[PDB]
Amino acid sequence: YVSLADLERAARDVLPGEIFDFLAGGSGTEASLVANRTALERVFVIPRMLRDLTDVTTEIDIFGRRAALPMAVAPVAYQRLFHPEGELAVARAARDAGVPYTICTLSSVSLEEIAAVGGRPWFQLYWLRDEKRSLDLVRRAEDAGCEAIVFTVDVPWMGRRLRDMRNGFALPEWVTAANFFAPATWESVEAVRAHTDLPVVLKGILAVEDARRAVDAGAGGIVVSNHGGRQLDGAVPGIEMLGEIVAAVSGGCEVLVDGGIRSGGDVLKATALGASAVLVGRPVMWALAAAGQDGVRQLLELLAEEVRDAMGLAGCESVGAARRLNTKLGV
Amino acid sequence: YVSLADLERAARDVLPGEIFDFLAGGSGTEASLVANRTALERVFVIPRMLRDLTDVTTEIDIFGRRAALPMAVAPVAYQRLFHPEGELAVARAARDAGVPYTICTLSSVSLEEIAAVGGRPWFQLYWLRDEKRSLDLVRRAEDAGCEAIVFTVDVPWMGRRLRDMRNGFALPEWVTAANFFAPATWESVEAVRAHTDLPVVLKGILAVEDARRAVDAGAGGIVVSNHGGRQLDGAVPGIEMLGEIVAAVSGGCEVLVDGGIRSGGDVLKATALGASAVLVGRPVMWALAAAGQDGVRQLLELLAEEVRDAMGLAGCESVGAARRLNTKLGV
Amino acid sequence: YVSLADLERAARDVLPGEIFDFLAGGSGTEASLVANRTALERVFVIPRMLRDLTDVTTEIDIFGRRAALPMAVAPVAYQRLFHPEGELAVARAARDAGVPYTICTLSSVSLEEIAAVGGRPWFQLYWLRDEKRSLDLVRRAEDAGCEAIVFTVDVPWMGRRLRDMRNGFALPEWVTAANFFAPATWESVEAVRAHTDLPVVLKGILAVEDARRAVDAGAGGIVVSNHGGRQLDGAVPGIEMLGEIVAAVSGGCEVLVDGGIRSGGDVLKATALGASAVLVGRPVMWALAAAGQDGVRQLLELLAEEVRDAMGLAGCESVGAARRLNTKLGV
Amino acid sequence: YVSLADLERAARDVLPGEIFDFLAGGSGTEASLVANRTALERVFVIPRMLRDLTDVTTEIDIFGRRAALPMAVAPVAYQRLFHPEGELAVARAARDAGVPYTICTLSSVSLEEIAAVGGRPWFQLYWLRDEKRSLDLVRRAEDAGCEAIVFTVDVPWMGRRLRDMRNGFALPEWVTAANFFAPATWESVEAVRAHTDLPVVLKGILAVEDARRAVDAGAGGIVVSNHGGRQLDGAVPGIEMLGEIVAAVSGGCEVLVDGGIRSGGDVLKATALGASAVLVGRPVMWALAAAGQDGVRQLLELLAEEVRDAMGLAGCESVGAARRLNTKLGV
Ligand SMILES: Cc1cc2nc3c(=O)[nH]c(=O)nc-3n(C[C@H](O)[C@H](O)[C@H](O)COP(=O)(O)O)c2cc1C
Ligand SMILES: Cc1cc2nc3c(=O)[nH]c(=O)nc-3n(C[C@H](O)[C@H](O)[C@H](O)COP(=O)(O)O)c2cc1C
Ligand SMILES: Cc1cc2nc3c(=O)[nH]c(=O)nc-3n(C[C@H](O)[C@H](O)[C@H](O)COP(=O)(O)O)c2cc1C
Ligand SMILES: Cc1cc2nc3c(=O)[nH]c(=O)nc-3n(C[C@H](O)[C@H](O)[C@H](O)COP(=O)(O)O)c2cc1C
Ligand SMILES: O=C(O)[C@@H](O)C(F)(F)c1ccccc1
Ligand SMILES: O=C(O)[C@@H](O)C(F)(F)c1ccccc1
Ligand SMILES: O=C(O)[C@@H](O)C(F)(F)c1ccccc1
Ligand SMILES: O=C(O)[C@@H](O)C(F)(F)c1ccccc1
Repeated sequence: YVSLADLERAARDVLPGEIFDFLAGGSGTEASLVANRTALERVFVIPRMLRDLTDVTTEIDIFGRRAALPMAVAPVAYQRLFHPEGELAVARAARDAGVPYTICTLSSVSLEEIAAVGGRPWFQLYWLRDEKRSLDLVRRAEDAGCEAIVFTVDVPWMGRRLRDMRNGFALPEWVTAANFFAPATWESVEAVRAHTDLPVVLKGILAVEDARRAVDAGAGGIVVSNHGGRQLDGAVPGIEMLGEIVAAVSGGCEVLVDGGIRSGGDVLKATALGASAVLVGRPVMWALAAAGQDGVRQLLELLAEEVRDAMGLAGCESVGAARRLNTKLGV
Repeated sequence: YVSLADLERAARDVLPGEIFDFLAGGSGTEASLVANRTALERVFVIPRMLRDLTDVTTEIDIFGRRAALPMAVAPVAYQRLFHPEGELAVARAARDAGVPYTICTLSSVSLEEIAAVGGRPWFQLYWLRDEKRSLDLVRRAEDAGCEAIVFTVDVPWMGRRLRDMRNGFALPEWVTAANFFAPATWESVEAVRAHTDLPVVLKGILAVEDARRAVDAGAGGIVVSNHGGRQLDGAVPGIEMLGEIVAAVSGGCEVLVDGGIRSGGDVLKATALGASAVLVGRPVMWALAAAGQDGVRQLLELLAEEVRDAMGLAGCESVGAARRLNTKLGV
Repeated sequence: YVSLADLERAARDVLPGEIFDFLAGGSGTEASLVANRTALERVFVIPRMLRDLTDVTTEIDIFGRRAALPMAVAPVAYQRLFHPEGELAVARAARDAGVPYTICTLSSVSLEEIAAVGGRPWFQLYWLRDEKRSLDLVRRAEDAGCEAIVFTVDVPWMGRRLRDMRNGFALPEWVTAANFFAPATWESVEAVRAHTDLPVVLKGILAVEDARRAVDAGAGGIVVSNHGGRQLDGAVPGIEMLGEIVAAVSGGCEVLVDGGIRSGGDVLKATALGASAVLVGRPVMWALAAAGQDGVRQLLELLAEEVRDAMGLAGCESVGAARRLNTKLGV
Repeated sequence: YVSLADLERAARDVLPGEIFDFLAGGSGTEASLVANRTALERVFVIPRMLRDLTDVTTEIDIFGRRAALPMAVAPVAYQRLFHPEGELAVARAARDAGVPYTICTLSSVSLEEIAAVGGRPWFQLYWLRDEKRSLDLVRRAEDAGCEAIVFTVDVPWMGRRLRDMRNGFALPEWVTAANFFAPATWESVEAVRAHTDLPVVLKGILAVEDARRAVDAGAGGIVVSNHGGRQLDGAVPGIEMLGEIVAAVSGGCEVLVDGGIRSGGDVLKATALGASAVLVGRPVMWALAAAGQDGVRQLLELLAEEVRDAMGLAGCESVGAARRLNTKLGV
C-alpha cells in the first residue's frame, strides 16, 4: 500500500455491502461527509525551506503521554463488524505504532480486554440513561488504565443514516455491545469532570463559543468534528472551524480535529491550521477489514512515513514548527 | 420514503411528461431554478452542543395560529393536474399535519371547498383586471375562513416557460380555474390591506428595499422568493437575499423563504439564516402525484421528523433557538 | 425558435465545418471565449416588484438615434461566409427590427450597398497601412449615411485562431473584401476624431484607464469587450470590467459591452451592470446561416420579446430603470 | 505544432509508460500538480490598447546576459531518459533560440559537455553529503562557463512519487549521473555564495519570508516554485505566491516562477503578476521525446511566437510593460 486509498478498495471487496455502507456512509444527503474532503482539498500549505532537519521528529506530548505521531485512532463502534479480532487487532497495532487508541462505549470487545493490550488507551463515553451508570463506565475506564475520557457531545441521538435505512442494516447477532442512552448537557460534562482526574476531551465541538465554554468547563481537550458527516447533515466541517477555534481557546486546551484525514499531508494541513493532533476513523477500519492487525500496522507505518515526509518537505523539524506554518485557501 | 428525492422518482413515473415538465420546469435557461439548489447546498450550519433537549418543539406561532412546523405548503396552481383529488388531498394532509395550506387563486377546486376541509388555510391572490373583482376574491377567502392573504407580487405576467413552449403544454379540458389578470403595484397592496383585517403577505420579494417598503406598507409578512425559478431567469435565489432582508426589516414582519427546500436540514438552514418559516412547493406535488393524500401525509411526516432531527442535532429546543444559529458559506 | 440556442444547432448543421469553426472559435485555448459565458452566468439580478409597467419600453436613444432595443448587431467580417445574401440579409432584418447594424471594414458586400438598405448603420473601422486611406473609409462611411464610427482597437494584428490553423482555413474565392492594415494608436483615434463629426466608439476597451482615456480623447462611446475571446487568450471578459468602467467614466460616454450575450436576460444583466447597450455577434450569424434574412428577423423578435419580459419581471418600465437594478455574483 | 498540448500527445506515444509517468507525475495525490494549472487558468489579464507596437521585443536582461524571451529551460534530471541525445539536444536548441538552459547536477551528460554547446548555460545544484564536494560542482560549473548557480532548496529529500512507486520505476542502466546528497540549509547557501562570483538563484521558494531572507542572504534571484507538484503534495502553487513575493522583495533580486507554464499567454500572466522570467520543464521534455533537438527548436519557436503575440495584443512593447499589466482572478 502506497496510499490510504489502496486500502479502501480492499475493504470494499471483502466486506458485506451493508457493513461497508455502515462504515462509509453519512447522514442525510451526505453533504457534510463530502464537505470534509472538499474542505481539506482546498487547503494549501506554504512550506518553509532551508531549515535544520537533522532530527525531524513527529512526536508530541498529549494528555501526559508521548505519542509517536500527532494522531490517534478515532472511536469507531463495533469493530468486530470489520474483522473477527475487532478492537483487539486495532489496539495492538496502535500500541505497536505508539499511537493512542480510543476504546468505545459501544466496543464489541470489553474495554478491560482492550485496555489489557497496553499502549495508550483513551476511552470514549456516550452518556447513558443515568448519571450513576455513566460515571461507572468512566470509573471502569480509569481503573483499567485509560488515560483520557473522550466525551462525545454531538450525539444526543444517532443521525439519520439513509444507507442504513435503505439496507435495513442491523447489528448481526454475532456482534454485541461488550461493555454492557440520553442527551448529554454541560451538567453531564461537569459530572464527568468531577468524577475523574483524567483529562476530559469533548468530541464534536464546532461552534467557537462551545470551544470557549469547553475550556471554561475544565476540558483538557476538544475534538473539532462533525462526526464524519454522520450526525447533522449540513454541519460545517471541523477543518473549516479549526483556525477560529484555535485562536479562541488560546492554548487553554488541546484542540484536535477529525473528518477526512487521509494522508500525512492532511495531517500537516490540520497541524498548520493549529491542531494539536488529528483523529483518523474510516481508514483504520479499511486496514482492519483488509488485513487485520497487520493491515492496521501497515496503515500506521504508511501514515508515519507520510507525516515525516510532509513535515520535512515543509521545513518542520517538529510538530510545533508545523503548527506555525501558514496556509492559503484554494479553489 | 426516507427522503424527498424518493418521491420525485415516483412522480416522474406516473405523470404525463408534459405535466411533469410543467411542475419541474423554470423560465429561460433555468439558471434560477438550479441556483436555488446551489445556494442551499453552499450553506453550512454551525451546530451547538450540550443544550437541554428535553422538550424539543418544532412549533411556531405565525399569523395568529400555531403551526406544527416552520413550514407551509406553497401555492401551486391547478393541483388536479397531479392527482384526481387535487387540492382536497393536499389540504387534508396539511390539516392533519398541522401545516398551513395555501389555497391558490388558480385552484382547480373552489377555495370554499378547500377551506371546508379545515386546518389553517391561507389564500394566495393574483391581481385581477379590476380592483373590485380582486377584492371579491379576497372577501371570499376571508368569509371562508382563510387566515392570511398571500399576495403574489412577482408575476406581472407569467415567465417564459420553455419546457411548456416546446411541449405545447396547455391545461387539459378536465382541469379548470374553479374560482372563476393585471400587474400588481403598491397601490394594489394598499387596496388589499384596506379591504381585509387578515395579514397580507407579499410573496416574491427579493430586493432589500422592497422588503422594507413591504413593512412600511403594512404587510404582515413577506416570502423571499424567485418563484421557484419560474419567473425572471437570472433572479437571485431568495436564500441568498434572506439574511440581508431579515436584518433590514428588524422584526417588522414575518420573513418566509422558499425555493428548493428539500429536507429538514434545508429548513434548518433557512431558519438559521433568519426565516420565520419556509414554503415547500414541488415536493408536495411529487407526493400528491405519487400517492395522493397518503403520499402528502408521508412527506409531511418525513419532513417533520427531519426538522426535529436537525434541530436537536444542532442544539435547538425551539425554532427561535434555530434562528440564532450561525452559518458558514462553503464551496 | 424559443431560444438563441435553437439557432446554433441549425447553423452547425448547414455550415461547412471550417466555416462554423471560424465563427465559433476563439484564440489560443479559448479560455476567454468560455469565460465570457461563465462570467455572465455568475451574475444574478435583484428584481424590483410592484412598479408601474403600463408602458414598458425597451427603446433607447444612442448616438443621436432611437433604437428599439439596447442592442446593436456586432461587426462580423465576411458575412457571405454564412449565407449568400450576407450583410444585406442581416442589415435588412436589423433595419426592420429597429436595431443598429455595424457595417464592417471587411464586409463581403460594399459599405455603400449595405448602407443603401437604410436603417441605422454604423461603420466599424480597422486601421489601414496609411492614415489617408483609413480616413477615406471613414469619409465613405459618413457620406453613405453611417451614424457612428466603431473603431476596433484590440486588433493590432489578428489573434491566434487554432481552429483556423488546424483546419487550414482560408477565405473561399467567392468571398471578397468588397470595400477594397497597421496597429492603431491614440494618435490614430485623434486622426479619426478630427476627420468626422460622427461619434467615435472605441471597441475592445478592457482597462479602466483606457476607458478614462477614451473619454478624454473625445470618444462618444466604448465597447467593453475581449473580441469574443478571439484576440488575447486570457483577456478578462468585458462583463467583469463593465461596472468598474461605468463608474470611472461617470457618464462621459456611452458604455457598451459584448461577449456571450445570448438572451434578453443577458441583456438585462449587462444593463444592470451599467451598460448603455450590448452588441450581439455569433447568434446573429447563426440565424443568418440557418434561415437568411427571415432567420435574423426571428432572432431579433425573440430577443425583443425576451428583453421586454426580463425588464418587466424585474420591475423596469425603461432601460434607465434597468441600469439602476442591483446584482449579486453567484457561484 | 500549433500549441504545447500537441507535443504531449506525441511524447505519450513514443515514451515507455513508466518514463512518461516519471515525467508527468507529482507527489502524493498530485494535488499540487493539478493546482499549478488551476491557478494559472484562474488568472485573467487586463490588456492595454492603442500603444506603440512598432518595435515589440520579448528580450530581457537577466544575470548579466540578454535572453531572447523571459524564459529559461527548467532543470530536468536525466534527459537521456527521453531521447538518446538528451541534454545535448535540448541545450543546442536553447542556445539557438537565445534561451538559457539549466544544466542539472543529475544530468545524464556531463556538465562540461553540455556547457561546450555554448549558449547561456546555468547550473542547477543539489547539495551533496559534504560542503567540499558541493562546492566542487559549483567550481566545475563556473570553470565551464555557467553563468548562474540555481541552488534547488525544496528537496531535502525526494518527494513521494506514487506513480514511480507503483511502476517500480528505476533508472535504466543506460542512463547515468554523468557528473559523478544532504538537506541544504541557509548555511549551505552562504557557503555557495562565498565560493562563487556567479549569481546564486534559490529555486523552490514559496514563503514570503523565505523570499525576503533570500535577498538578505545575497541571492541574485529566486524561483517561486513547488517543484512542479513533485515535492510537498499540498504545497501552494508558486503562481499564487508570486505577487506577494514580488512586492516583498521590492526589486532586491530577480523573481522567477515555474509550474504549469504551457503557452505564451501563461508567460504573459506570470509577467503581469511580477515575474522576471519563467522556467518551463515538462513541455521541453515532450518536445525532446517527440522529435529531439528539432522538436525542442519547434517548441521554443512556438513559445516565442505566442509570447510576442500575447504581449502585443496586451499593448506591451517590452517585458517591463507586461510586468505593469493588471490582472483579475476569475472562477
Ligand atoms: C463506523 C463508524 C463508527 C463510529 N463510531 C463512533 C463512536 O462510537 N463514537 C464516536 O464518538 N464517534 C464515532 N465515529 C466517528 C469517528 O470517531 C470520527 O469522528 C469520524 O469517523 C470522522 O473521521 P473519518 O473521516 O476519519 O472517518 C464513528 C465513525 C464511523 C465511520
Ligand atoms: C407547478 C407550480 C405552480 C405554481 N403556482 C403558483 C401560484 O399559482 N401562485 C404562486 O404564488 N406561486 C406558484 N408557484 C410557486 C411556488 O409557490 C413556489 O414559490 C416555488 O415552487 C418555489 O418552491 P419549490 O422549489 O419548493 O417548488 C408554483 C410553482 C409550481 C412549481
Ligand atoms: C466570425 C467573427 C467575425 C468578427 N469580425 C469582427 C470584425 O471584423 N470587427 C470587429 O470589430 N469585431 C469582429 N468580431 C467581434 C465581434 O464584433 C464581437 O466583439 C464578438 O463576436 C463577441 O460577441 P459574441 O459573443 O456575441 O459573438 C467578429 C466576431 C466573429 C465571431
Ligand atoms: C522529470 C523532471 C525532473 C526534474 N528534475 C529536476 C532537477 O533535477 N532539479 C530541479 O531543481 N528541478 C527538477 N525538476 C523540476 C523542474 O525544474 C520544474 O520546477 C517543474 O517541472 C515545474 O515546471 P513544469 O510544470 O513546467 O514542468 C524536474 C521536473 C521534472 C518533471
Ligand atoms: O457514528 C456512529 O455510527 C456511532 O458514533 C453511533 F454511536 F452513532 C452509532 C453506533 C452504532 C450504530 C449506529 C450509530
Ligand atoms: O408558476 C406558475 O406556474 C404559476 O404561479 C403561474 F401563475 F404563473 C401559472 C399558472 C398556470 C399556468 C402557468 C403559470
Ligand atoms: O475576429 C475576427 O475574425 C475579425 O475581427 C478579424 F478582423 F480579426 C478577422 C477577419 C477575417 C479573418 C480573420 C480575422
Ligand atoms: O523532481 C525530480 O524528479 C528531481 O528534481 C529529483 F531530483 F527529485 C529526482 C531526480 C531523479 C529521480 C527522482 C527525483
